[PDB]
Amino acid sequence: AVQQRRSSKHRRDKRRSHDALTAQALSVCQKCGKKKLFHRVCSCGMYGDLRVKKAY
Amino acid sequence: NEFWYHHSQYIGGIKKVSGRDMLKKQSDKLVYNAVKGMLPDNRLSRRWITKVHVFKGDKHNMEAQKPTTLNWS
Amino acid sequence: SYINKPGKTSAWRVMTVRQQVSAVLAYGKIETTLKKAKNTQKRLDKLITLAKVDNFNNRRQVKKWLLNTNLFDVDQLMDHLFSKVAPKYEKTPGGYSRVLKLGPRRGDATEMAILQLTD
Amino acid sequence: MVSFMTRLNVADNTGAKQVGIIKVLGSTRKRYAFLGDVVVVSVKDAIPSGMVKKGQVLRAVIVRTKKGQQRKDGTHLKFDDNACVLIKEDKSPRGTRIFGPVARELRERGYNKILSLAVEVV
Amino acid sequence: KINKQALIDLVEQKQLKAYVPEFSAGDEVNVAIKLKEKEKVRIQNFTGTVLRRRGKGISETFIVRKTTDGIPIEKNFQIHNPNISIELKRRGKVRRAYISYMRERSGKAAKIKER
Amino acid sequence: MKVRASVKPICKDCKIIKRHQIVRVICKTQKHKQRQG
Amino acid sequence: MEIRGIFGVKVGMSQVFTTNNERLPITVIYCEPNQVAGVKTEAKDKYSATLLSFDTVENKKLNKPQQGFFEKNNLKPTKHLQEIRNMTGFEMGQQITPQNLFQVGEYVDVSAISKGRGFTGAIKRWNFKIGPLGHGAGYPHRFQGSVQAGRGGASAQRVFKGKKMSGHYGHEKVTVQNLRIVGFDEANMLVLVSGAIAGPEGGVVLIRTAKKKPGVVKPIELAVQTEKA
RNA sequence: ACCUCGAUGUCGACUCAUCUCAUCCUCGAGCUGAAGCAGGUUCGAAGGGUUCGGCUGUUCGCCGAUUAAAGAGAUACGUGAGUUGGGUUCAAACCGUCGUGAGACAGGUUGGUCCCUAUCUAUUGUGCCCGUAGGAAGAUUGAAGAGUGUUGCUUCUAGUACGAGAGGACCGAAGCGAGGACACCUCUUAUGCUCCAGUUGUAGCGCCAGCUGCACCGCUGGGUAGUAACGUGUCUAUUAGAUAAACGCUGAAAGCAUCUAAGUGUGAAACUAUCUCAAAGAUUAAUCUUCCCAUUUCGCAAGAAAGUAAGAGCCGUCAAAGACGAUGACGUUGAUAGGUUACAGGUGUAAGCAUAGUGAUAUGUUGAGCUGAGUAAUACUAAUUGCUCGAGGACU
RNA sequence: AGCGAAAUUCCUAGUCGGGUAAAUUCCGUCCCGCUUGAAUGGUGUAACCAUCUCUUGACUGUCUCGGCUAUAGACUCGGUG
Repeated sequence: AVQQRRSSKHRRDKRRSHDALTAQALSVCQKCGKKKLFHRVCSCGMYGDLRVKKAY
Repeated sequence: NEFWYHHSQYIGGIKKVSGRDMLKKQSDKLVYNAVKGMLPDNRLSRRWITKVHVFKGDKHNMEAQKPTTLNWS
Repeated sequence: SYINKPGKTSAWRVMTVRQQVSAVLAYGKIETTLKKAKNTQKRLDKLITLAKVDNFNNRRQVKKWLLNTNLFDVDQLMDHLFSKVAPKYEKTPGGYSRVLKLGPRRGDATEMAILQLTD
Repeated sequence: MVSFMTRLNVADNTGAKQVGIIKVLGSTRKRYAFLGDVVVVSVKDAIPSGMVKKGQVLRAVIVRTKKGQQRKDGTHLKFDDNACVLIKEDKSPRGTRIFGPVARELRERGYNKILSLAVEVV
Repeated sequence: KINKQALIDLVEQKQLKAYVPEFSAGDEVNVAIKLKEKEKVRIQNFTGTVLRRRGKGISETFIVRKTTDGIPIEKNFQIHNPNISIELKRRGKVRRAYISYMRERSGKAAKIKER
Repeated sequence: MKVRASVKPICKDCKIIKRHQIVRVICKTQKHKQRQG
Repeated sequence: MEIRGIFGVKVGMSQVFTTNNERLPITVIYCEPNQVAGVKTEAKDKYSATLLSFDTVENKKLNKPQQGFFEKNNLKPTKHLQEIRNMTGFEMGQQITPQNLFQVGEYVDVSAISKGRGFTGAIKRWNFKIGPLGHGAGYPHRFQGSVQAGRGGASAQRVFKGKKMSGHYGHEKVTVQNLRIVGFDEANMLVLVSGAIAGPEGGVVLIRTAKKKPGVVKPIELAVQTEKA
């Protein structure tokens, strides 16, 4: 439908208080120092030191 | 004469309880609602009513709080 | 609504899966979507464990599952798989390919993955 | 499964071709013509050489179900057609000699005459 | 945590029959029904062509197509049904587990068998 | 049993009572037993 | 009281032949021997219930607080713990079996968790009915209809609470009353339950002594075949 | 002619049904000019249920066909931000009539007439945060309660009671169980478009066998786990308390009778329940237990700094969850999941190798070929070397 | 003359048969004619209406009774919004 009365600006801010994403993971890479994500590849090209990607 | 009649937002189970039936299941909400019947709808209404700790026995859980032993308060 | 972009239809999905498995057989590794990468790994493992016989029967059967690409066509991918890809990894019970998770996409932040062939 | 006005077959010497369900009698609002229950049907096509003609409302006992139901016995209760016997307003059909398999679930309400009027019981 | 998904057949093995085949449906089988009649206890056979071959244990069903008194009957008979004896009679030349070209034949004829 | 707004002797012996705040006439014969008097 | 409870994991649905040469719909549930973590009285923790611990597994992913709970109640590490409501039996540290809790074919009540379907509307939850849609059906084609209760303040000016609107279907515990027990198998610690009981291929099942037909028993046990190859 | 025309969307239907019970039934008895087998009235009773269609368009109104029951009404003569315009009647036209006419009939008919991205609230589930009253950790007495809370059929009983006599059973027991709610995919099926097996070709893999992109899954058949009914399985009933209508016993008033007035009772699906339950955001923020520490030291105590030494979470193979998050099994330590063996289950004796059939096709290769969802073993792979939340018992 | 409740007629849900299991809507016919009725035509129209009133069959999910498979999606993530 459509709204009768406008949702407030502060009501909008309070409603949008839970649109943000959830927390993420952190992982230490032993060979190439970086705080990457869990079961992801770092910018150094390695998932947990398996050289599986290029430099970029 | 005085039964106890209640109807929340739920429908189809309108609660009508006799005096002897109240003694079988629950008795604290009796005095709870009786006292809250003298409380205006405000911020501390349901906060004022919790100060009326309704018990069916002579003891209470707040004996460690130094209760004033008296009668008819 | 009515007629518009078809999208990911079942026929299109299976054709894309065939194209991706042919691409991972030709180029070796493929950077694609994680859900597509895992299906491609599954099909590649099935093809590797099917091609250990190296007979015309598997040629005809896999003929319905490979789609030609830039480098390799269907019957050249046949010989490629039957010669080097399948026998190289048959020494182990499974694990003919590995999928690893990558970062998101620039414009659409799509979680991607990389699929490689290994023992 | 047979439902309201789901035309079903007649397999006895009655003089009618097709019968359509009008209601189900027995318990309250059965709404499904299963084996073991007598139903009321209407005839929209009937030869004038029998004792029943077009336009009348008769009764039938369904004895064969094409899709059928999962019978408690162990084998899926299944026939080759949704077949019934157009009865003469009782447990017995209008035919003097009954041909074809007869439902074994009819015993919950009777209908023993359909079985006893035939040499075999399937 | 731990899963087995093998007890599905185990519940059925306590009284599983030893026949329990897995073949190409389309054969001709006769199944007998022991009618414990008051007089002349009867063994009423129920013969017909197989149509579908399904079953995950004691639920190994198969459809038998008979015709009695001009009325046909396709019964989804269970192999392990008590008071039911099941035997396999004819193994015809069949390339499927669901055929219908055997159902469009006429009388006074015969079918070829597998070579 | 019944419903009325006044109860009077109906039969030869139809006594008038006040049962559950309801004035009634009840006879030794079960016929003449009304309510709501 | 009369409430005797057993737990298990449903490995799916099957079939088997019961007495009188009749087949019954069979849900197959594996049962692990239980051990009671507590008997809570109406004056102990204010509730009458029996907390049983089952599914003995490795302690790598368990709670050390739960481990000590087991120890001070003389138990072993278990994956699952559950309180049956309205009971005072099952003395602490007892390995219970369904043989002493039920009969082979007695009437019981079985609770089970439905297969997860996510947020499925009330039409598939409460099994509404739809009439004929011939000669036009409007812009939509599926809806549960009206919840009208007053417009303005005349009768309700609201929607009656408990209205059957779109929600969650599946993964909701359901109790079927007075169903007979098909078969036990203490060699493999397995149970067969009659009817079409809830549970995915991996769901859980609780069996309790019936409260309307506790002692009523009729045979649906395993039926020997009169013709075995 | 009023709150309402600087509008207050209505007829009817489908669905959702709820409610008061001046009751249809069930449940219960009285009264009975009730002969019995069954019951006429009455109330208690909202607790549940309380027909399908052809036809005026439609439930309803005619007719046919149903059970113990197919309710007395409101919810804007319920419904329309859930649906429809069905006909009067739209924009057009006809038919009989009228008006010389625009046109009209408290006349009939066809063409043909309804928007909603839900802000809150009402409401169904899942959430983040915090409190969750030491962290974590399991479970609930409970606060506002709702749903099944409906119930028949068959047989014996028994030709005995009741009538008198034909008549003639409820009563007692048993099974089947119909709406409603509940769920399952086990049998069956529909599907299963990552399975197999046939199929007409375009067009091809240079060609042909085999198939290929495609042709409504290209066609349709069976079909993995399946999902759902096209199917299965349940239950209501009964009951405890107190009552109602009802029947009362002593028994007064009224020295006697006599349900209430003091005593002594039953009684219904009606109230709580009894069949099913669980919720402390119940801020009424709760109780118990457990692992941990409480290591001398610092908010209108977060027991400060060593804020774990205990636990959980992040994330992945995934679903057991699930709108999405969350939640949960397993995490190189492993069967938690993917792939391999066997394959479960299913398709259904692949193909050529040579022959038979002249040929479609088949045969030693064959229950092999295969299984996408799935199964027991299988590190072969994935789940990380990993990181985060995370205690000194708050306040009494 | 002819006509009929006929797109039509308060009485009228006309009536008879048929259609329809079921018929006020429909056909033929008798016709309670505010009101038929003769080129505002009475009136059958074989053929047919991109209109209609009703019945029905091969045939189908329109339905008794809906269900699964794939999706553009919606739910989620990202860009604009």
